[PDB]
Amino acid sequence: GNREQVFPTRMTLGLMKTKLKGANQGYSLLKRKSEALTKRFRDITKRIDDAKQKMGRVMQTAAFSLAEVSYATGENIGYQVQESVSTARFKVRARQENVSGVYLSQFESYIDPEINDFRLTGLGRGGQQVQRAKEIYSRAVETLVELASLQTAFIILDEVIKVTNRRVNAIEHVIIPRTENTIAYINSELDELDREEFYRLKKVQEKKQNETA
Amino acid sequence: CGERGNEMAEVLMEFPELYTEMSGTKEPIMKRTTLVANTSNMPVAAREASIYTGITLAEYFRDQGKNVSMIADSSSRWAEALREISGRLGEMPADQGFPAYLGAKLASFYERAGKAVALGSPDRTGSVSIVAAVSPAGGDFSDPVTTATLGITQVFWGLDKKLAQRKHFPSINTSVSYSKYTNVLNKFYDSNYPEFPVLRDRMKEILSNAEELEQVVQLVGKSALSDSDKITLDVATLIKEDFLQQNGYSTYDAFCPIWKTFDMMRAFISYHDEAQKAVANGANWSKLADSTGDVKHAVSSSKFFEPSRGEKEVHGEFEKLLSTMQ
Amino acid sequence: CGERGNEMAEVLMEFPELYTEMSGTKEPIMKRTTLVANTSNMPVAAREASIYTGITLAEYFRDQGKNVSMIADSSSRWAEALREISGRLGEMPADQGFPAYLGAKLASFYERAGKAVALGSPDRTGSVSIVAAVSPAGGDFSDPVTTATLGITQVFWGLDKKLAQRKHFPSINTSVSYSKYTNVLNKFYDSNYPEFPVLRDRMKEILSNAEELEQVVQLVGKSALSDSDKITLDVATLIKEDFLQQNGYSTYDAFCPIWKTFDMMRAFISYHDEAQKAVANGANWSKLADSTGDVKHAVSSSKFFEPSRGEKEVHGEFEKLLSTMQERFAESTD
Amino acid sequence: EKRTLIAVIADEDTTTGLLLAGIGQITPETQEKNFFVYQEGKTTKEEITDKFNHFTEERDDIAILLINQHIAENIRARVDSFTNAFPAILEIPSKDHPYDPEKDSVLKRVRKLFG
Repeated sequence: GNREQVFPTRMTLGLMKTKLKGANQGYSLLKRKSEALTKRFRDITKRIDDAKQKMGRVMQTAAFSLAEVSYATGENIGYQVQESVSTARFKVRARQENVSGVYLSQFESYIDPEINDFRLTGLGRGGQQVQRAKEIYSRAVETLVELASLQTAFIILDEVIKVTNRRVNAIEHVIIPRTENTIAYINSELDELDREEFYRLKKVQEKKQNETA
Repeated sequence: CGERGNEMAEVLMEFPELYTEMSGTKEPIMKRTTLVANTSNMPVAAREASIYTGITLAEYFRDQGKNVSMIADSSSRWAEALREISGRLGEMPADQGFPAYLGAKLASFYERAGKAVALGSPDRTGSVSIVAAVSPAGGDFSDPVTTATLGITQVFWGLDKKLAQRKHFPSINTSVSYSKYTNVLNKFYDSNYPEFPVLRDRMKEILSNAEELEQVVQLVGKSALSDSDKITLDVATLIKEDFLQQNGYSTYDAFCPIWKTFDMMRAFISYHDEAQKAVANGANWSKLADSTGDVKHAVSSSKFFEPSRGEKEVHGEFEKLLSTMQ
Repeated sequence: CGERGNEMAEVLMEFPELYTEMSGTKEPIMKRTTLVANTSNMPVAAREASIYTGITLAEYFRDQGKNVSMIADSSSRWAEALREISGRLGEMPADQGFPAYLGAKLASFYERAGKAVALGSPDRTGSVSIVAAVSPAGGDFSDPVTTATLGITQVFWGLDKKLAQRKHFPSINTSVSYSKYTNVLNKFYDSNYPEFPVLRDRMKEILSNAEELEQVVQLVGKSALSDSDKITLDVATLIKEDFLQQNGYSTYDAFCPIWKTFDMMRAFISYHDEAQKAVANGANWSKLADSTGDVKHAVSSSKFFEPSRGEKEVHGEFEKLLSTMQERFAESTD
Repeated sequence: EKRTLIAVIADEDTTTGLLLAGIGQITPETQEKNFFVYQEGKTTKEEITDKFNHFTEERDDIAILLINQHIAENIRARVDSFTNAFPAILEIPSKDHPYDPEKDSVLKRVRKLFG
């Protein structure tokens, strides 16, 4: 079949044998890497669904029930908090976890006090009105960041497994067969050269012995 | 024996300009070095009388209590001369036209080397080393001459053409080269450098692992390896490019005394051990390489120490390198 | 030389029915051809003779101020005949059993080609072009005959069996094939088709870029490829399918005159340039190809123009093709 | 750190309140506020897609998108066609509309392979 265009020599034969051995053991290496990443991918796909369910049934129940207005608080403003725009907070820090040998770009909660805004103590309503946004919404955004950590863990891992499986297929279906064909061709050509030299030597020996002896 | 006449002219030009303090004072290496120039344009039958003359001179000087070294460049040109005489002489050729007695001739030549007590008094002991360069037809080590010599000789410094093209010198093939004198030299090392055999074995192991591993990396990439495997590859690359590679035409690496070799070997093996421990107990080799970049640089630059400041001034690397890190 | 009797039967049957205009009037090409047949089952030792006969006849006609082409099909058979005679003689075999004097014989035989001034008077100039088919054993170009011939000859039309099995004909391997006469031909082109060498080099560059991109794709797939790379691969496929591939047993592609070849190169390179220009100006290659499939089909079908329709008519329709392609590529990219 | 910002495409009930109590709404040196009011029946769908591109591709500081279903359903093609990793688009329920786990892009992908 398809083979590398190289000239048959014993050095090239040994080089191709070494390349084939390296290809086989690298194929096994990438196979193991793919299986590990696939197990972790199963786990991440389960936990991402679980996190999505929990966020879906925590966001509306607690975070979206803000009591800063109107009847539950001393003010009836639906966008009073937006008047206090300032430096962002409740932020995430993308961590570099050793997931399965590769390093992901997952995230972790690293909130900061920001401008220390609030839905009360100046927003008309009292402290009890800001309890929802102050605490339940903070927990909701923390959960959202934790879920985004499983979103980017899933995307990166899916990409990595796709690449690794493509490379395993390339090794076992394109590179290894090509190297084996090259080895077979080199072996056949070297056997042909050996036969030629052997029979030329035999002809010389027979001529000498049976004509000049 | 059957070589260039510009390589016997360069020896006649450099050896007088090169000196040896083995006598206590710098004396031209040519003062103790004689030559047996018989180039290739010169009669093929005198390539045989060139090898006899050389070994007989070494045996004569060994018989005076001296430790002589016969350097026979090349043994394959003397075998070709016997193949050219035999062919014109009528008797049956062997595997590649060589006579059936080529192996016997080579064995008889190499059996003239050795350590011996000289005949007659005063009682003296001498030695004749033989360093025979073989020139396999096409670089193939399966040749009759190469196979016979490998059967006879005890040390095999097989050279690699690929390494010589990168200008990696000496281009010694560590995969196939062997030394059968490592066992006896134990005593010498036990008397001068006890760690030397163990360090040598460790470096052989590291080089073999990296040889087997670079083949994998060439196909699957370096990022698919373990941190331990990546440390092994980096250590082996450092060894090859800074310890094994030795510019023979410089001032710092024209000669490398055994104490310097041992110190560099200890430094490289200690660097490997430090990396393997740092990753074994928990660390990221990818970042640690940047963190310890200067320690790696110092280990690499150990090559550049001038041997002129002999022994214990260069031995500052015992602390300025093995205590500046590791 | 050492080839099928049936190949000589079809030449004899067909050449009387094929006509040429070199003299100004339609006349069978058989009127200006000679055949020297030593079939594979004819005496082997005669193969050499046949070759030496052919060239001599060719030389004779070169002495008359004619331009002769002598076709040696195949020279590997002459080499094999020499090998058989050498074996019967008990001579020392060279590479692959051939005689040690094979390369010298081939070189001497090929030196008999050339453009020359005849010996006598009145002054007249002729030429002999040797075109030799080589039949490497096993299809391997490491064959001693191939190795000697490539050392001797100046043009290397190397054929790929993987192309032939696909019915891609001619199966010229564009990676290995070479011509060393491209430099001396510049004069001719500068007088007749001035931008012919530029287009030839553009086509070769496109083909080489595609060959390397395909090595990349085979392992990595057609992803992470710039739209320019996609255009290069697509247009190289177009060239391979509809320019380098010529059905020699059709009414339109049996013969492609140099002017039709030049116009086809112009059309294909114009397609490539328009696509590159459109994509470089923000166009998306997939959508653009979907929109200009009609232009692609016209460029690919350019090969069906009958050369018998005349140079003027075919050139006029090629100009229409170029103008339509420019207009459509302008329309499809605003 | 290289990328830290939180971005919210939600009605006033969410972007203004709730997480905004601890997340803020403004950048250190920008007035874009990494948010869109998305007035019911006022903000254009084309403008909604423009804002999605703004907060996903036009500026790099945004570490997460947190988008309500109201925009997502109308912006379905754009968010489905977005396959990068950094902005980590996250769909949320808003007002009365629940999660609907058969609509959002990421969970669609998850069910597509392997379950």
